[PDB]
Amino acid sequence: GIFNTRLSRTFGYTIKRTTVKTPSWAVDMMRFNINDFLPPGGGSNPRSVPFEYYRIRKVKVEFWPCSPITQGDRGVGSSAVILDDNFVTKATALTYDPYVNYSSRHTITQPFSYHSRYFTPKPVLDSTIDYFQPNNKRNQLWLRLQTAGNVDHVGLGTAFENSIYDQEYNIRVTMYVQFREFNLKDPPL
Amino acid sequence: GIFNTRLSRTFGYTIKRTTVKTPSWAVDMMRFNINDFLPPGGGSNPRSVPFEYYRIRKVKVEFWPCSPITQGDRGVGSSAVILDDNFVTKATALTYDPYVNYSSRHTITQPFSYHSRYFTPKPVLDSTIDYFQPNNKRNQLWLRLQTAGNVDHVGLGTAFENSIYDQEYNIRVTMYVQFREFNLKDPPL
Amino acid sequence: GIFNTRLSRTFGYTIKRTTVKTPSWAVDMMRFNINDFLPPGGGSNPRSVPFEYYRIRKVKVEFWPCSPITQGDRGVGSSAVILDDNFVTKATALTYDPYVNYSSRHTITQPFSYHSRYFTPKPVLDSTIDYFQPNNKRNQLWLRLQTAGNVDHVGLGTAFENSIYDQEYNIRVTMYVQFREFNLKDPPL
Amino acid sequence: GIFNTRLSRTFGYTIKRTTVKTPSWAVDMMRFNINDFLPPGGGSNPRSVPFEYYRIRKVKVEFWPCSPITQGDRGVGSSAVILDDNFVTKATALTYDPYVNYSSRHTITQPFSYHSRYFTPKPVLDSTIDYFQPNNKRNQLWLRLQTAGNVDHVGLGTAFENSIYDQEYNIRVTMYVQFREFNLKDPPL
Amino acid sequence: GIFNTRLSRTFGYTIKRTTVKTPSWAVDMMRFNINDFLPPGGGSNPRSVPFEYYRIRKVKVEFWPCSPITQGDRGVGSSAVILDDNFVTKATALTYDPYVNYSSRHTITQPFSYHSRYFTPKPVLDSTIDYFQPNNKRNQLWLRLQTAGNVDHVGLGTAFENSIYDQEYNIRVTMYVQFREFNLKDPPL
Amino acid sequence: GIFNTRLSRTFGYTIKRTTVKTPSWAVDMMRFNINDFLPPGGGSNPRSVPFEYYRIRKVKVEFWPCSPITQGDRGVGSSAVILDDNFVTKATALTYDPYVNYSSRHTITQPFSYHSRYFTPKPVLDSTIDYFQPNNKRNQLWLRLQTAGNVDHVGLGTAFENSIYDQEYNIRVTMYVQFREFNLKDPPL
Repeated sequence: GIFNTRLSRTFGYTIKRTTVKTPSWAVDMMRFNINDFLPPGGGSNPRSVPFEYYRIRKVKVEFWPCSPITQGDRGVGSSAVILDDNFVTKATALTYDPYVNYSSRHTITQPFSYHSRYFTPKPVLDSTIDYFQPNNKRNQLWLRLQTAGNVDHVGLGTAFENSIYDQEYNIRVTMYVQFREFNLKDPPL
Repeated sequence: GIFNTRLSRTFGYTIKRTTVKTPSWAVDMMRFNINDFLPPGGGSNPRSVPFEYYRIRKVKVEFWPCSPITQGDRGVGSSAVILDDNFVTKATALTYDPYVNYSSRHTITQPFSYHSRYFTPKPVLDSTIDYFQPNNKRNQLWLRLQTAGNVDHVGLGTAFENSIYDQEYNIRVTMYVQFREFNLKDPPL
Repeated sequence: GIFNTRLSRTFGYTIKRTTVKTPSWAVDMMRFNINDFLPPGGGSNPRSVPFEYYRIRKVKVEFWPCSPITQGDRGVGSSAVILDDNFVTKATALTYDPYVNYSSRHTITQPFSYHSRYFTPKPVLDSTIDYFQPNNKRNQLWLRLQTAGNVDHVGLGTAFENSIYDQEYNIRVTMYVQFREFNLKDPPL
Repeated sequence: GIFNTRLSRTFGYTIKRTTVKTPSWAVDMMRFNINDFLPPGGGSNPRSVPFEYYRIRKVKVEFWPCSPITQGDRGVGSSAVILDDNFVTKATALTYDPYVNYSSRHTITQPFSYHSRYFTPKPVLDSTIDYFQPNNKRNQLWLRLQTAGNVDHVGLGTAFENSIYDQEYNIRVTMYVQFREFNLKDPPL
Repeated sequence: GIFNTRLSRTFGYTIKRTTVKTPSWAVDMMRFNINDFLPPGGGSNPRSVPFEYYRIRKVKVEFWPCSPITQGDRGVGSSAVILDDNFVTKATALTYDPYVNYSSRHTITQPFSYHSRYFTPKPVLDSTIDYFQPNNKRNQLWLRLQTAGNVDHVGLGTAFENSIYDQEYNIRVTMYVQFREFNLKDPPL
Repeated sequence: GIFNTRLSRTFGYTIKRTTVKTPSWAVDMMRFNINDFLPPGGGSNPRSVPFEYYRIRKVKVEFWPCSPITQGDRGVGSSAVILDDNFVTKATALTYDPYVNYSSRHTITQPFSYHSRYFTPKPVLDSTIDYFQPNNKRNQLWLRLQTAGNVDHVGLGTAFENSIYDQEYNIRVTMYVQFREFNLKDPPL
C-alpha cells in the first residue's frame, strides 16, 4: 500500500559576525530525522500517518535568506553531500573552505541569495562501518516507522564565509517519503 | 493529494428465535459513518488519517454466518439498497418480506450462508428532502472529514426470516474511501 | 428500476377586468408539486405509483383559452422561466411587463390564443441560498417520493395584459417524471 | 405504455410424515393468481400498480428447503407443468409418482435441496374446454387487471416422496408481468 | 443569456511586528463574497449588473507588497486553498507554519515579493456538513444573485512569518464570474 | 467588452374615428431613444446596465392589435423607414397615403392584423444636414451612453387609414443593442 507524499519543516540558522579580517569560513552539519517531520499520533495508532514502513526518496534543503539585498561584505561558500555521518568538524572561523573541492560542491552566494540542494539521503545503519547503498529506486531499503526512535538520515554539510554583519537564514527542509502497509487500527468507542 | 484506501469494521447481529409458526420476517436497517472506521488522532492532527476531505466510493457489507451447516429451519430473506434514510420500519415478526420486490433485492439464504453486497452509498445531506446524486466518479461530492461530527451514509436494509433457533452473524463492513489534501501538522518538540 | 411516465393536472386562471385606461399587466407565479399530480395510495403502499425515488425531467404548461375569437381589447404578455422561488411580486395592474426583457421570455398573445412552455424545472432545496443544477440528464438529483411532504418545484412566471373583459384560461400542467426502485409491498389477505 | 416488472410472494408447504414403509408420493397442485401478488390500491385507483391490462410472461417457483443437510430418509420426486387446470388428484400416500413420465418433469431431490422451475403459465379462460395458446411473446393475450376477480393462472404440479420426518419448504413464487395503458387518476384534494 | 466578466476589489493587510526571537507565523483567513464586488443597483433593478443567476468560475488573489526591496528580516510563508470554511485558527505568533504540508501550498517569499493564487472557489451551502463540488465547468451550480444576502465563497488561508518590521500588503481580489438570465426592468418615466 | 442584449418597451397608439366619408389617412412618426428602454441606475453607476458605449443594431416595431376580428370598415396603410428626422407632417385626415410609393413601404392591413418592421435605425448627429451611415456592422459608430441626454434614433413613419370605429394598438418596440467597456464602480460600504 504505497503512498508517496511530502513533509516539510522550517527552522533557523545564523552565522554570527566576526572581527577577523581574513576570509574565514563557518562549518556546520545537517542531519535529517523523520521525528521532526512526523509527529506522534494518538491512541492505538502511534504515529499520525498510519503506515508501517518508510523510505526517504529525496530531500530538498532550501536556504531562504533573511538579509536585505543591500547588505555588503558578501562572500562565497560551499554545500556538499555527506552520506556517512563523518562531517568536517564544526568550526567558527576556519582558514579555508573544506567543502570546496568536493565533487558534490555547489557554490553558496552570500548573504541575500537562495540556495537549494536536492539529493537522496542515506540512513545511518552502522556508524562504525558507515556503509550505504547507491541510488536505486527499486532496491532501496524499507525502514520501520518507529514510535519515538527513528534513525537519523544524513547528507548535507555547509561552509559559510563569515562577515562583519550577522547572516541569518530560514532553512526549509522538505522530505519526499514513500510509505507502505497502511495499518490503521479502529477500536470501538 | 489523492489517497485511495480501505477501512474495515466488524460487529454482530442476531435474529432471535420466535415461537410463531407462520413465516415472518425480521426487518432492520444499516447506516455507515466514518467515525466508526476512522478513530480520532492525537495532537494538532484531529484524525488518525491526515487528510481534509473524503468521499466514500464503495461499501462491502459481508454477513459472515455464525451458525453450523447442520442447522435446520432454514429460510430465505432479502437485502436491498436504500439511499435515502427512509427504511421500512424495524419489525420483529412481519408477515411478509418488504424488500422482496425491490429492484436492488438480493436473496439471503439463511442461516449458514454468506451474503455480500457491494454498492456505492450516498450521504444524508438533507433528511427532509432526501436528495442524492447518481453514480459518477468524476462528479461525486467531497465532504469534509470532521473531528467528531461526520455525516451518516446510508444504503442497506435487510429482512431475515425468523426461526426456532437463534441466527447470529458477524457483519464486516469495508468502506473504500478517497481522501484529498494531505494536511499533516508538525509542531516542534 | 426506471419508469418514465407522464402525469397531468388541470385548473383555472382568470385575469379580472379593470376600468384602468393605461396598459397595465397582471403578474402571477406558478409552482409545481408532485402531490397535486400523484394521489396518496392505500395500505402498505403510501403512494399510488409504487416507487421510492423520482426526478422531474420536464414540464409542459399549456394555457388553453376560454375566450371566443371575437373578443376584443386584445393584448400582449410574457411568460418567463424562474428556477429559484423569487418571483416578481404578484400585482393586479402593474405599469409595465417585468418579464419582457428576460432571456426566457415568450410572448403571450391574448385572449384567445394558445401558449405552451416546455422546460426543465428545479427543486427548492434551500430557499435561503436558492441554488440549482444546470440541465444534465445523467447528473440530475433523485429526490424521495415522500408520503405527504414533497418539495415544490419551480419555473414559471407570467404577466398578462389586463382588459375590459375577463380573460379566463384552463391551465393543463403535464410533468414528465422518472421513477426508480419499484417498492411494492404485498402483505397477505 | 408498457412496464415490465417483477412481483413476488412467499408461503409454506409441508409434507407430513408417514409410518408407511413403502415408497409413496404426496401429490399437490399449484395455481397462480395476481391478487396474491398485487394488493388493492386506494381511492380512484382500484389497484396499487396503476395500469389497465396485464399478461404474465413467466413464473419462477422456488422450493427453498427448511430441513437440515443431515436429514435422512431422502427421496426423489417430480415437478411437471400443467397448463390446463386438470391436475392429478391430491393424494397423501400414492403408490407411484404420476408426474415422472411427463415431458416437463424435473427431478426433485429431497429434503434439503433447492428446486426451481421457470416457465410460462396460461390463464383459465374456459375450464370446460381448457384451451390455451402456445408460447408467443407477440401474440400473447392481454387480460384486464380486475379489481377483485382476476383469473387464475396455472402451470405446476408436484409429487414429493414421503418420509419418516416432516419435510417443510418455503415456496417463493415470482411472476414476471407486463402491464399496459397507465391509467392513473388524479382528483383534487 | 451568458455574460462572463471580471470584478475586482482592493484592500489592505498588515502583519504587525513582534519582539519574539523565534520563527513564528501569523495565520489568517480569506473569504470571498459578491456583495463586496457588486454594489446595489437602483430602482426596480436591485443590483448594478442586471442578471438573475451567477456562479464564480475563478478568483485571483494578488498580494501586492508595500515594503521596500531593502527591508531585512525576510521570511518564508505559505498560502493554501481551503474550500470548506474550516480554517486553521487565527494566530498572531504560532510556532510553526500549518499550511506548509498542504497539497495546495505555495511558498510566500516575504516581505517585498509578489504572490498570486488562481483557483476555483466553492460556496458555503451547508457549514455543518461542508460539502462541495469538484471542478466541472459544465456541472457547476448556479446561485441566485440576491439583493443583500449572498453566500460566502471560500478558498484561501495564509501563514506569514513575523518580523521586527511591519509587513504591509495591498490585496487585490479579482473574481471571474458568469451570469445568466438578463432581467432588466424598464418602467416608464 | 462586448455584450449584445435586447431591450423592450410597450405603449399605446390610437387612430380616432372620423365621420369623413372619403378614404383619408392618419400620419404619425416614431422615434427611438435609449432612455425609454434603459432606466437610470443608482449610486456611482449612473445607468442600470454598467457600460460606457453603445450602438443600436436593430429595432423591431410590433403593432399588436387591440381590435376584434369582427370589426368592419377595414382599411390599408403603409409603414416606411425614415432615417433622417424629416417625416411627413402629422395629419389627422390626409387625402392620400404619403408613404405608399416609398421603397421601404410595407402594407398595413387594418384593424385586426399584426404588423412588424425590422430594420437598422440611425442616430440624429446633425439635424441640419441629416447625414447617416450605410449599414455596416464593422464600421457602425459607437455612441456614449449618457446619463440623461442620449440622442434620438429615428427610422419609422406610418400612415393608417381612418375608420368609423376607433383603431387601437399596443406597440412593442424591441431594440437590439451592443455595449462596450464594462465600467462598474465598486466603492466600499
